[PDB]
Amino acid sequence: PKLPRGLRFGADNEILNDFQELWFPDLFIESSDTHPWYTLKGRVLNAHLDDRLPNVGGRQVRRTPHRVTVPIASSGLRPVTTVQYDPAALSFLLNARVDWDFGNGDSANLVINDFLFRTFAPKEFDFSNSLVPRYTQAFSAFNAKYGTMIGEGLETIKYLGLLLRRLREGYRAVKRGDLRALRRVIQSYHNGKWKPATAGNLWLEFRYGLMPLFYDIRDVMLDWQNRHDKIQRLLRFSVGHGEDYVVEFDNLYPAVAYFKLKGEITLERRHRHGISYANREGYAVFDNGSLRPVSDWKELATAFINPHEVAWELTPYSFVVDWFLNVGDILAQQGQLYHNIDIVDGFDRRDIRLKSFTIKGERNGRPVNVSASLSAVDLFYSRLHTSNLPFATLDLDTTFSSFKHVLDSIFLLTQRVKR
Amino acid sequence: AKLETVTLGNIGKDGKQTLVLNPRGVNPTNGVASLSQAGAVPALEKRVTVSVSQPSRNRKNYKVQVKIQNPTACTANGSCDPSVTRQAYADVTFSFTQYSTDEERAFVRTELAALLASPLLIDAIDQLNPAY
Amino acid sequence: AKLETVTLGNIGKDGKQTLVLNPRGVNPTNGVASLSQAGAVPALEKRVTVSVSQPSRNRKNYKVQVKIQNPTACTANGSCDPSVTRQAYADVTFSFTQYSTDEERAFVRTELAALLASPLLIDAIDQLNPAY
Amino acid sequence: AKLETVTLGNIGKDGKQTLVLNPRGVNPTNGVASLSQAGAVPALEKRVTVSVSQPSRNRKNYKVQVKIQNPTACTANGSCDPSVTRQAYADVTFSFTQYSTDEERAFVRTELAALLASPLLIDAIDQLNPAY
Repeated sequence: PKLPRGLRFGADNEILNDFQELWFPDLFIESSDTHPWYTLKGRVLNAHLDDRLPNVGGRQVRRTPHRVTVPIASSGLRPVTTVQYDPAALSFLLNARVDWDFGNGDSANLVINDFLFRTFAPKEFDFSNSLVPRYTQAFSAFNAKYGTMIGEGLETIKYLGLLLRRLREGYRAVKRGDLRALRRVIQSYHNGKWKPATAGNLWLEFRYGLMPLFYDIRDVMLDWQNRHDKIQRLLRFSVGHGEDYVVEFDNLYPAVAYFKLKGEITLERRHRHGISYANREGYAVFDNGSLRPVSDWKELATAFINPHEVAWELTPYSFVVDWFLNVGDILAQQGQLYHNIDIVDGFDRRDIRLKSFTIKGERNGRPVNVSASLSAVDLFYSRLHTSNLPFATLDLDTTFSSFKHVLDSIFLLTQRVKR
Repeated sequence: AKLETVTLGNIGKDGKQTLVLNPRGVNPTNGVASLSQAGAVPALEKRVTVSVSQPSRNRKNYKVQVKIQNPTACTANGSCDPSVTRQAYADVTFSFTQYSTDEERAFVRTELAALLASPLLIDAIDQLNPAY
Repeated sequence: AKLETVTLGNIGKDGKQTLVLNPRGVNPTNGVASLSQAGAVPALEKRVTVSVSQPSRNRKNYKVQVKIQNPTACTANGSCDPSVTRQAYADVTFSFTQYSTDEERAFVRTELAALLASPLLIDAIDQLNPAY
Repeated sequence: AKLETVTLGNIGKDGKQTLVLNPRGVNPTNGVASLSQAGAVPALEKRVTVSVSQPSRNRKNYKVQVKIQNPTACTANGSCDPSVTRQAYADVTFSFTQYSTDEERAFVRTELAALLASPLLIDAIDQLNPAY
């Protein structure tokens, strides 16, 4: 019982999703009843009769339980809910209120609600002939349409590393005592010269020299978090198209020894194929939170830029070293998402939704006004997980290769801030 | 459907002319397919280009572009190799609206062909004549 | 030859569709002939335009331009009169060199038609599909 | 033809070496296909790149570029993960003229291979020796 149906152990007691079961589930046979008993409110045969009788039917439907778990990739999208559904000739609950007036004494009104029946619906189809070609066409325009945002963020992240190479000189200046180099960097920041000349402490001069520098980095990390999530949504490429279609059905006998009912229902046969793009080796080691969360990143960034601190009498030198150490740790965590990223998971989900249809009333050939409304309960949901493409055309490695070494140089820089 | 060998009968003023076109692949940059006769020199070989399009922020309309390139070989230039002389350019485009229906398009396809078989265009095309 | 009534059989996906085109005259300014179906409202009526050209100091090449305009009537707009909804644009051009020969041109004319009947373009045109 | 698994026999000084290459897709930007051995780490995996070209206003000649990238894995770096050590670069290009014929090209293809099997290059390649 320690292992749920969607979780798998590991070598280090890591809880990962079982890919053997998550890809292809197990087909479960359904024996229960959904709505076997329906009620009648009305009159028939000029006599008050309210009875309950079962209609035709039968229960054979293969279903699988849904699974919502934590993602298998850091800063990734939720895993696909792979559910297999076998069509059994889906029934729609018939709610039809008909009022007929004919003859001189034959007058009755009854409403048949929740009447299920069986039709002829295509169980399988294929739209890859029109989807796969249109799928590779958006890749050419992706470099022009979204290429501007990609190149813009690459320039904003490189300037952040440059500021990090400059502020290390001011910190170490107090260590060995080279205060001459400190005054050269401070003068290159302010427009004029208003720096304090009164002889203070040795470490207090570092605060005044970095006053505009603290506000600069704060604005960099602020909007970077928003753009970081915007580019993750572009990796999930999903395109599709809907087409019109009509389904004919017959052999309906809901009014026994009174009349028959027919009609037409219009469906929309839709198809869409999604793809996943993430780390090939990323899904090998994960636990139920081991990493630094991002919900507090917006709050913890301003915790050091504000002039008000609670660490003054708490050994600030220890807090400063820990602060930079936590920055490089988070940067290394995000740095593991650009090394080699390739197509890892793929899925094809086909479905047919419901649109507005019309119903024609008739009584043994005579026209009659009938007003009804119906709704859909079950629909086609089969997400077939596979790894393959008819014509694969993608290259994102060199495009993001320039971002990998940037964070690498930063992570190696923080290692020189040890005790 | 799939790029394939495209055989064509009933070609030229005779109509006994036939032509085959092999799939040349698709340039992914412009997103344009290419077809060609199999000749000796590709520069000499007949070319056929088709393309689709999809509406963008720049245009809300579909474009279907078809271009045909049929050079004129000079067999004896006084040199050992033939050379391109004249280059025939045949260009066809299509515009449609996102709400364009099927039969409308289908209606366009046939009628254009019928015109090409109409006695009107032949003088216009072959003999380069206006409408009189 | 002379602008005339141009009957067209074998039209549309069915091929049972037929169309006639009356001569609309020629705009002398651009020097372009016009043809049309006879409908009720000219704005609704199908249009067919052909033109020739002659080389000038600007261009040494002949141009033959053919455009087709097939609007989409909205019968009931909620108003007493129909209205243009979608406008189908079919455009075809031709380029030739002063030394272009007859059969070359003739060769171009047929093959373009054959393509229009080719199973390739129909998916490209009707179903808006690229070459796969 | 289509990118496919490319098996290669008779490899290395032994000639008992074999290699397979899976299609890696095509970068549409540069318009270059990619092939690779299936290894563990893509950075470690062998790479094969081919490309075609078409003449532009910048160049009237066709370019066919083929590059091969075969890194050298350091299994034990003293660390838990292997690391790239040396990167072998094998680059091959081709130039042709719009009038280039088939057999000429075909003639080029084989002879280059024959040289690679020639006893001349092996000392040049394997033992890094000039022509003496």
